Amino acid sequence: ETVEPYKVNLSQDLEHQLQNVIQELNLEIVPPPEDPFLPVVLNLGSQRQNQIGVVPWSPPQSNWNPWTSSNIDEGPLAYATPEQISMDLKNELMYQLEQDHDLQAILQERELLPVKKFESEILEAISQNSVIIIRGATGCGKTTQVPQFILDDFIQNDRAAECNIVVTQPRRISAVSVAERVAYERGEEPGKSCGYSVRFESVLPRPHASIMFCTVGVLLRKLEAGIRGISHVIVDEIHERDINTDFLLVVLRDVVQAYPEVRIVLMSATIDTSMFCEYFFNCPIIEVYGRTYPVQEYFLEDCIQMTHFVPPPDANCNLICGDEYGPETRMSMAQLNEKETPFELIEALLKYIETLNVPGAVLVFLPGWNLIYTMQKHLEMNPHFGSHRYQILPLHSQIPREEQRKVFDPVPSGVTKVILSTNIAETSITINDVVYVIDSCKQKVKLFTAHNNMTNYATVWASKTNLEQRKGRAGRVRPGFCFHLCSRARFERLETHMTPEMFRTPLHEIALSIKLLRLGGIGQFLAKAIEPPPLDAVIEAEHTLRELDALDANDELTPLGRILAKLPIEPRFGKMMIMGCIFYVGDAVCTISAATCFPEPFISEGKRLGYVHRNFAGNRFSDHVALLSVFQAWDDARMGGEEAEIRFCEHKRLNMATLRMTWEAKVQLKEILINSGFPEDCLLTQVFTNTGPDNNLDVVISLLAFGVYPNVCYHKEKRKILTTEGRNALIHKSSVNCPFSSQDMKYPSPFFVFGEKIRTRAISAKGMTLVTPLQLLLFASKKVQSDGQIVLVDDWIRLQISHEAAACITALRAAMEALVVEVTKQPNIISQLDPVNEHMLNMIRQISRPSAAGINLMIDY
Ligand SMILES: Nc1ncnc2c1ncn2[C@@H]1O[C@H](COP(=O)(O)OP(=O)(O)O)[C@@H](O)[C@H]1O
Ligand SMILES: [Mg+2]
Repeated sequence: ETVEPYKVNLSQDLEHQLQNVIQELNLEIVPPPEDPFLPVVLNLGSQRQNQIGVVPWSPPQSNWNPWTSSNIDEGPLAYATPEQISMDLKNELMYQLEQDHDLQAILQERELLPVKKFESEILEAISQNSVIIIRGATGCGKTTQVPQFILDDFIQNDRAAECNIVVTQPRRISAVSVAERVAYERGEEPGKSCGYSVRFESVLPRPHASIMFCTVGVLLRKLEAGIRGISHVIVDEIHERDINTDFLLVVLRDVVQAYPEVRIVLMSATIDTSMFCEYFFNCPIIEVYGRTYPVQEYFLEDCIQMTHFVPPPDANCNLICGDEYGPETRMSMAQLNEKETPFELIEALLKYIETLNVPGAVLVFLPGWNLIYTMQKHLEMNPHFGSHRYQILPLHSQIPREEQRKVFDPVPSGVTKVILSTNIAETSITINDVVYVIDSCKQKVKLFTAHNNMTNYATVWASKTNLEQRKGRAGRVRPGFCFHLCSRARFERLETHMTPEMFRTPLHEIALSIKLLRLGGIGQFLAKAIEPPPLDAVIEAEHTLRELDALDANDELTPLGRILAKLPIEPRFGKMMIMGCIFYVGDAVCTISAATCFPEPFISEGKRLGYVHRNFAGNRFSDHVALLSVFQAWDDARMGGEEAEIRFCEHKRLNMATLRMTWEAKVQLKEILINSGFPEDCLLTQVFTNTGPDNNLDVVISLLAFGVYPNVCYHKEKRKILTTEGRNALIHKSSVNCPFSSQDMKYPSPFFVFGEKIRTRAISAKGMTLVTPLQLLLFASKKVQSDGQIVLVDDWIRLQISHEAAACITALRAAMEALVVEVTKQPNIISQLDPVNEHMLNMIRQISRPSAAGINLMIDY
């Protein structure tokens, strides 16, 4: 079935050098076996424990900026008394209201919002109780108004200086957009009374009488200092059950016991909030409601029948169909695959909607950007859905806020607004003048399985709660309609609620947070959660952090673990960054790491890459080198001003926003290493060639192999690769390593590390970089067994290599790990390392070279 052992052509000069270094370091060499039926394993090999602790809290004061977490000295507000600040801010606001007519008009829109009438009740509830829950339908105005109500209360009652609100949002798009919206509602830009703080981007508001919208991750990273100088904490959209939100509620519950002066406000959609109420000591529930219209529901049976639709040529619920429908309806529906969504039926539904002769927008719920793009392309093919008749606007996370705000804009009468949206438009935002809803009844979820390291962006069935919420979006302006694209049988076999993220998400990052914040045991703390995670996930987290040496045997945070907890990326990439610093390639490795948090900068449109994009790869057969190369080129082109940058990006077909955000992310990652004590000169930008000899890039590739482990694969032919599991898989179309057409690629090595192992119809390897066999042994393997002439790597691939070489390379890995520990104890030692460590690093540098494994990337053969 599987392939023969790969020939590894290693020179004796290098084989000796390896043995000499291992001699010099005096590392324990696992000797060869006597009989070849004895596979010998070449692999080689504290503070006191806590119990529990609470995050400290303190209220706002005048000489303290809670967003920058520092004193105010230089400014005039260092001495300024609270009363002065309060009165000045009040007078400023009063003057603005009487002068600005556009602001008056905006305030008048605010007063018509359903939540307005509950202003008094909400404010009293907050003042009387440490914790409250505000429950109400989506579109009432919980998110935008409640923080303002609270702030304007403190302003207008001459105590503006005692008000600092933190507002948490599950999404990045929400934290930014809400801040922009609230600012506009107060006649400001973000920076004055409102601000935002997400990962790798922030606009901090003023120190006094200010609202800070943020993601939960940002807030948690700041809590090691404490919740210093905050009057209110608003946790929004709790019903979505974001894992970080659920986690925060655990922390906040401990806070309100020890510090009952703080105010917590939980805000929720129309769901059963018993859980949350009971969790927070039977806190009050303030109900919020407004204008609602009855919405007529339809299902796939109904939709097919009234459109007379006919398609092309769990159990299948499209086979099941009641006998109060036509024979054509049964026959037609039975041809539809449930695992697909019927794009042509949606097209038909749009055409049916305009025969009703009632003008209004159509909100179409689709799982991900792919099915939005596919639906969008489908429509614009047909001339009927053109500029004269239709305004088709996509709404997902990965488009500029320029285009996102267009969904709220009105349209000329005669044109119908169609929004192709994700679940963002389910409970988090409310698009206006929506009369019709087409619902796919799907969700998009990350399902990660640790055993095989498989990522699945799975399209899954939504809950009854989801379908009811999506149905509710149609009836805010007038009686609406909702077209569910699931069978009436399927509806019955839907779960009532989605699985919360706490049940199905890796917990290693939350585990690091727990230890950073000194909240006690990982298992102990997560047991107190509203709905605790499964045991295996906790064990998996503990296992992951032990492998990295983030935790010691006592499960206490090591110096290395402290750095990984501070870095807002995957811990494994954090460690790779640290290794990069040791090798003086920290900038490149920080660039690689940053880019994992954002979309691909290449605008490929889901196709194979063209000439321009592939050239960036050089002769390295690497998507990561391509990334680094576009950053080198982009940074050069950016020298000549903003317009020169734009032209470069749209000439090279690059997403300029992605490159900018990634750069800024890199700067902040570097910032945190500097503070942790890493020297400046191991994090400098370093020019590199992607074609010629370059040992700096060699090391990056070696370090990349560590980061993405255990994503390794072996090329057979065309696009077929073998995974770690043993199963076969495809090269992703995006890759520079994907054959452009017929001409097969002559890879100098069959081994590739890669970013994601994606589950779809088949196993796909995305973001692929070629590595040599030596790099495989060094950084892209845990377990290796030698019989004398053949080596077995992680019980999936075999190599024909010297025993001594394999054991020496495995010893280097152990030596490097030992140094990483020593370095994290005292990071500044990389400035001047003793000769023996430099000898170890130099040998790894040599092993990272293509020529080390008898490869020459110059001669394409
Ligand atoms: N960017 C925006 N443009 C136009 N209207 C908006 C925008 N953001 C929010 N709104 C409107 O503000 C109102 C309240 O929305 P929001 O505060 O998000 O409600 P909730 O969180 O209670 O569901 C709604 O009518 C919504 O359409
Ligand atoms: Mg809301």
